[PDB]
Amino acid sequence: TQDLFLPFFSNVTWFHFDNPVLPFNDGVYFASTEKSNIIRGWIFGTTLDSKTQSLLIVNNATNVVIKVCEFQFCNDPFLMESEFRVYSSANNCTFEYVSQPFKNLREFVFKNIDGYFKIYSKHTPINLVRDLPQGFSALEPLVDLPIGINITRFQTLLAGAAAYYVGYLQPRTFLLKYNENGTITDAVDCALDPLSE
Amino acid sequence: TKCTLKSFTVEKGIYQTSNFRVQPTESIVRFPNITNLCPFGEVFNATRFASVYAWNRKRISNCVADYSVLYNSASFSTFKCYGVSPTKLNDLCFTNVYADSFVIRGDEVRQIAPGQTGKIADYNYKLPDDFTGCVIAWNSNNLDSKVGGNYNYLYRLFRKSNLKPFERDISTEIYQAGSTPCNGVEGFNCYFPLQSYGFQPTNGVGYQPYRVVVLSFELLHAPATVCGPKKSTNLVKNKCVNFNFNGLTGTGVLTESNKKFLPFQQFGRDIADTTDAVRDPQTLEILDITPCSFGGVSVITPGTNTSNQVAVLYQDVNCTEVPVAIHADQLTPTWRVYSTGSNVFQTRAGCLIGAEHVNNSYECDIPIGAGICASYQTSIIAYTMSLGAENSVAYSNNSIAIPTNFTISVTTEILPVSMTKTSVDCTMYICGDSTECSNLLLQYGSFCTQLNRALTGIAVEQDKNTQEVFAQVKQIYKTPP
Amino acid sequence: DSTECSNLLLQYGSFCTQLNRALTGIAVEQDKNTQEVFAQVKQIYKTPPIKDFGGFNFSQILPDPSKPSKRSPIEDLLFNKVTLAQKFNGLTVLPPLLTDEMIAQYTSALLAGTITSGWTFGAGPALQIPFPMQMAYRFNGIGVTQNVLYENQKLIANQFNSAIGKIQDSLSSTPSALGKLQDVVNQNAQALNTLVKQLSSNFGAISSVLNDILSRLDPPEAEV
Amino acid sequence: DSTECSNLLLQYGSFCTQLNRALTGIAVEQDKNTQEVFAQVKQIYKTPP
Amino acid sequence: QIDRLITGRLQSLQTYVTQQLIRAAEIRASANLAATKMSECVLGQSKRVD
Amino acid sequence: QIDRLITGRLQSLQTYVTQQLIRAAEIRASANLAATKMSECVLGQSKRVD
Amino acid sequence: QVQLVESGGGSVQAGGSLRLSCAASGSISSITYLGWFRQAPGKEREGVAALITVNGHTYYADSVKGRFTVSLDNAKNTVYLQMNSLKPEDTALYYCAAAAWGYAWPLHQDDYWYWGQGTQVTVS
Ligand SMILES: *[C@@H]1O[C@H](CO)[C@@H](O[C@@H]2O[C@H](CO)[C@@H](O[C@@H]3O[C@H](CO)[C@@H](O)[C@H](O)[C@@H]3O)[C@H](O)[C@H]2NC(C)=O)[C@H](O)[C@H]1NC(C)=O
Ligand SMILES: *[C@@H]1O[C@H](CO)[C@@H](O[C@@H]2O[C@H](CO)[C@@H](O[C@@H]3O[C@H](CO)[C@@H](O)[C@H](O)[C@@H]3O)[C@H](O)[C@H]2NC(C)=O)[C@H](O)[C@H]1NC(C)=O
Ligand SMILES: *[C@@H]1O[C@H](CO)[C@@H](O[C@@H]2O[C@H](CO)[C@@H](O)[C@H](O)[C@H]2NC(C)=O)[C@H](O)[C@H]1NC(C)=O
Ligand SMILES: *[C@@H]1O[C@H](CO)[C@@H](O)[C@H](O)[C@H]1NC(C)=O
Ligand SMILES: *[C@@H]1O[C@H](CO)[C@@H](O)[C@H](O)[C@H]1NC(C)=O
Ligand SMILES: *[C@@H]1O[C@H](CO)[C@@H](O)[C@H](O)[C@H]1NC(C)=O
Ligand SMILES: *[C@@H]1O[C@H](CO)[C@@H](O)[C@H](O)[C@H]1NC(C)=O
Ligand SMILES: *[C@@H]1O[C@H](CO)[C@@H](O)[C@H](O)[C@H]1NC(C)=O
Ligand SMILES: *[C@@H]1O[C@H](CO)[C@@H](O)[C@H](O)[C@H]1NC(C)=O
Ligand SMILES: *[C@@H]1O[C@H](CO)[C@@H](O)[C@H](O)[C@H]1NC(C)=O
Ligand SMILES: *[C@@H]1O[C@H](CO)[C@@H](O)[C@H](O)[C@H]1NC(C)=O
Repeated sequence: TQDLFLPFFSNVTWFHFDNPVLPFNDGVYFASTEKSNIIRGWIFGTTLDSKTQSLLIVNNATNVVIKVCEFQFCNDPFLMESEFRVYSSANNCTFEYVSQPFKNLREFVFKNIDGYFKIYSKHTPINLVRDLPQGFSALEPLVDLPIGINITRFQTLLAGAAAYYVGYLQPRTFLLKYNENGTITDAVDCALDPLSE
Repeated sequence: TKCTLKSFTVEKGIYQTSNFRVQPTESIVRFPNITNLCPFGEVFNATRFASVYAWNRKRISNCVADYSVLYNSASFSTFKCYGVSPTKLNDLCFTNVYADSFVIRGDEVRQIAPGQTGKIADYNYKLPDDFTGCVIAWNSNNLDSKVGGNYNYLYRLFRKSNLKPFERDISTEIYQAGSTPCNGVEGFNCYFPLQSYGFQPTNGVGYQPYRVVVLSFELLHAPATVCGPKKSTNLVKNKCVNFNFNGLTGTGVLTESNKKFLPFQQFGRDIADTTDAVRDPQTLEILDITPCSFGGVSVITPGTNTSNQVAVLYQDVNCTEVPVAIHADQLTPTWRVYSTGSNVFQTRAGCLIGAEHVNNSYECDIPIGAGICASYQTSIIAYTMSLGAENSVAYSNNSIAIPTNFTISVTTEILPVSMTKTSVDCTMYICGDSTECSNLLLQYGSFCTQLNRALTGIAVEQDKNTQEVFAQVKQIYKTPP
Repeated sequence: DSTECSNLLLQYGSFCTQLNRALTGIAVEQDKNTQEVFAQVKQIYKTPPIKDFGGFNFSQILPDPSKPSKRSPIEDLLFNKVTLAQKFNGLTVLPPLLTDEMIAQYTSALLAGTITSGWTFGAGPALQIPFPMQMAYRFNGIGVTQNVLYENQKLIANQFNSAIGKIQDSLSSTPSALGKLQDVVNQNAQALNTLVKQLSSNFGAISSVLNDILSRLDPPEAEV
Repeated sequence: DSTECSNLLLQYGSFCTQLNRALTGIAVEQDKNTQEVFAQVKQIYKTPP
Repeated sequence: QIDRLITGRLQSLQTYVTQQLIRAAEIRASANLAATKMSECVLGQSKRVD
Repeated sequence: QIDRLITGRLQSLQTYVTQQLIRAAEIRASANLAATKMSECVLGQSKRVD
Repeated sequence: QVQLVESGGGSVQAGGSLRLSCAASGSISSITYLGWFRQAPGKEREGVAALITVNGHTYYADSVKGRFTVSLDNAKNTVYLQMNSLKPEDTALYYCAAAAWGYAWPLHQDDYWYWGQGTQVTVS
């Protein structure tokens, strides 16, 4: 299948406190490793002010919110049991959506094809204190969004410190393996070495 | 066989003339749980709608809007749909399903039209040219008419310019028409634009208001959210039938499945990318997809000089639906006795009509396949073929049989060695003496060169084969006289 | 199953009768090849039940009646080692005229002839000779006197039994000796798959489905 | 090296695939051919001096 | 239209000479076989069976 | 027009690979004849005439 | 795409009954609204009766209510208009009209109608 993916043995960034504004570049592979739940959500948009439409995803205690409006993203967006100073702007809303959401590892892929915003999600247990472990995992689409706005940058959000890993996607060629039950068990990149060629 | 083989005399053998198909019957259609219920009940059953200074451009999204209940609402006065018919409104939809609401006065509803201005189209609400969507007027006499006149919907008859189509007209400040300015207290040229609809019970049916909702359909680069509902049949099983599920369709047989889908799929494929299983979106049950069966007809004859009876083989088809695999009701009664009868048989190759199975074993004469052959013994029989005579001649470690008598016999052996040479000229075969066609054909390059050089090669190589097979002698030899 | 495509197929002449006469020619060649190679013997000979071959061993290759296939266990492992066909788009597989059990019965008949009768059945009747006489006759073809076999019969039988037993060992530990049958299966399987995969080519049209051509275009202009 | 031709060539599918294995089959069959003609002796024998 | 009908009869002529050449290969092999039959049955003794 | 160009050069390459493979079949049959002729006439003494 | 040929006019005295028929040829399935028009001498062409092909709902004018009725016959693709209890204020040119754009009451002359050829109805 000819589709955009993460190239194998590519470099991802790793942060820790720390939440910069990073560009999008046609698709972001997002990873996060936690013991306590620190990472809540992100702010999406183009210019993140009161001129261009900006999307917001915030997870809290029982539910989640997914909402795109005309916002005012703060200079230092952050969220004893409660803190909320991420925005003060409720004008020109368009869409709203409600769903239900070191020991835990969450791997996310965000993309935008033909105005459709697809979310990939899989929870796996990991137990070490240095980096992401090895192995293979097959990553499941859950919700496709009919937003259709344009986006070049993004920014995560945090509340104890937690570490997350951010990678970018490239249009590559991959060969997939399917089992009897139709899940992905292994995959090889068609640009790594001549053995995989 | 007489029409296909180009003869009236057909020699004994096996022949294939046509095929057979089984057809879809019911043409079943399925859609999911539509069932989302947009809040249009509050903009169809409320006692106070929006104003014409405050007709909200509300985004109703991520649900479905039924319009079949609108046709049987039994209250509509001026149901109008521009662009698309209201008969085919429910099945097909477009994006940008923005909605509007006002209780407009019923005297000039007909002035709301593309290419027609007025005072309602000039100061209240204007429709663009080539509207896609509907504007829906109805009698609403029994509710928006209180005692002394329903003065709840103020309106505008005075504004500076013409309306842009689909324009938010909200204002409190007054119309300017003269040169002397107003001083706050209303004067002779102040011209307060917000006067009143008088909606009294003594008004006529044209003077009583017509309640309008607007189902505007635009086209931007955004996906659609709200459409009309979809009607769906039930599904039939174990039968060749056309199906149309939620986006995917085909003709085939739906049977029960045995594999386990994961809870997110709705269909499945296989090796070399063809669909083989489906999950219905209203039961969440995995159903296997089997294609409709087919096969070619094979006809068995012992020779037109010998018998007039025939035997008919339907290949790799279950031998129960073979009268309804064919259109036996549409053909002759002559074809009907070769669709049903006592002389029925199922082989490994398929269903055989016109012969009876024989337990005895004979030499094969007519090749059908998978071990079964047929012959004629005056009726057509069917039999598994016999390899020949068995032989268990006595093995002995000290006995040899030696022949003492001899036979002299010869055996013919026939091999073809040559061909009658044939060459073609390319150019006037292809064109037939046309100047511009020959100017086209040399302009296809040099295909005539490979064509004539290869078709010379068959003749010269055949000449070499004849030269090899019949010249291995130095001289001409002769026999004594 | 398009009505208008078959209506426009009638003005492409008689291509289909040449295609059908080409493809049934393949079937009559395959039946003629199998009939030429394995139907060479007039009668069907049988092995005797009491197998007194003078110490020689043919137990690996005589057919096994304990199996319900009635098949010798060396070519059962030849059947086991070869592993790979579907029915869509008007493609089908018509079955062979000779089933595999009649093939195995023909190989048993040739084996019974070439052990019990020598080569006399290939030119005439089954003349009954024993097997040390047969090996002594075949030694005289290549310049070997009859006496050296009859002084060394047990050693020839033991070395032949050990060499026959290594044939199962040489095939059982080699995965590429059967490539000359596997490559034909791989070639016609990939050729059939290539004929499947070229049903998803637009060939110059908008979409590869005929129904999207029919629905979204004018039918004198969907002709092109 | 013209892109819209290849946009028409891939729209003509994969004729390139069976013409390429047909041409490669000539090469591997000709190596099997010269192996089957010329290489049959298990060892190499040399002339006496 | 002329291009349609001309490439139709060229494709017809190519599949015709395709059939001619592939039967030419078979009849060449059969004729070389029959020349071997004449040389090994007419010009001398064949010890080879059938 | 580029499609007309495509069909012309693709049909020329098709009849090229057809002629190439059928001449490879002829050289294959001649090579089988050469293989049996060398492995009979060279590695031993035949009795077959011509 | 819609062609209307009607008949059923003629002469009758007061207290009689006639039966107008308007036949449709062409795009039958796009026809969703069948209206009957009437133009008196010296008066504007107005509305009398109405029929929806989808719903079967009838809209009747106030001067013909209780006396005039309309029925649909989809086997012959014809609409029927039955005029009982006739009075000499009904002597007019009667028109049948078809709509492929929806149903609208009261009938308006400025809308897009596929028109008929006209049959004279005379009562005295
Ligand atoms: C989409 O809509 C259909 C129709 O409303 C839903 O089908 C309904 O599903 C329920 C629950 O599976 C069925 O209830 C069951 O009924 C049987 C017999 O009455 C009873 O023994 C069970 O204990 C259970 O209560 C219901 O009969 C069925 N209705 C029909 C007409 O089939 C369907 O579930 C909806 N899809 C989803 C995903 O909700
Ligand atoms: C070897 O085979 C040949 C033919 O297969 C045998 O020749 C046949 O011998 C019988 C016995 O005499 C002949 O039958 C008799 O022929 C006379 C005529 O001379 C006739 O008057 C009798 O009524 C009877 O039919 C038979 O004709 C003859 N075949 C031919 C073609 O002449 C030969 O006998 C065999 N050798 C041995 C040792 O058995
Ligand atoms: C011919 O050879 C076979 C195989 O070597 C012999 O079969 C063996 O017989 C012994 C004794 O019955 C068994 O223990 C072995 O398991 C058998 N081997 C196999 C592979 O089945 C057979 O006995 C020999 N024939 C004669 C007459 O001795
Ligand atoms: C990843 O980055 C390091 C330094 O930042 C570099 O040495 C390494 O080569 C990079 N990996 C790849 C695959 O280029
Ligand atoms: C709200 O956003 C839409 C989308 O661009 C824009 O057209 C409109 O003018 C905005 N309204 C206000 C009041 O900012
Ligand atoms: C979003 O940005 C892209 C490129 O920056 C542009 O092509 C597109 O028109 C923009 N979308 C809107 C709705 O302005
Ligand atoms: C597939 O599902 C079946 C269901 O019981 C299970 O037994 C089997 O182990 C599964 N196979 C894999 C590879 O997950
Ligand atoms: C509004 O209410 C009436 C009776 O309360 C009902 O008959 C009608 O269907 C309702 N309208 C809609 C759109 O459901
Ligand atoms: C019919 O023809 C076959 C050979 O073609 C022959 O064997 C048979 O005897 C013929 N039958 C009659 C009645 O002539
Ligand atoms: C043919 O169909 C009948 C229908 O009941 C079935 O019982 C039978 O098993 C089928 N035969 C085969 C060979 O599938
Ligand atoms: C043929 O075989 C069947 C199968 O058992 C048997 O019932 C029948 O009696 C046999 N004989 C005849 C004459 O049909």
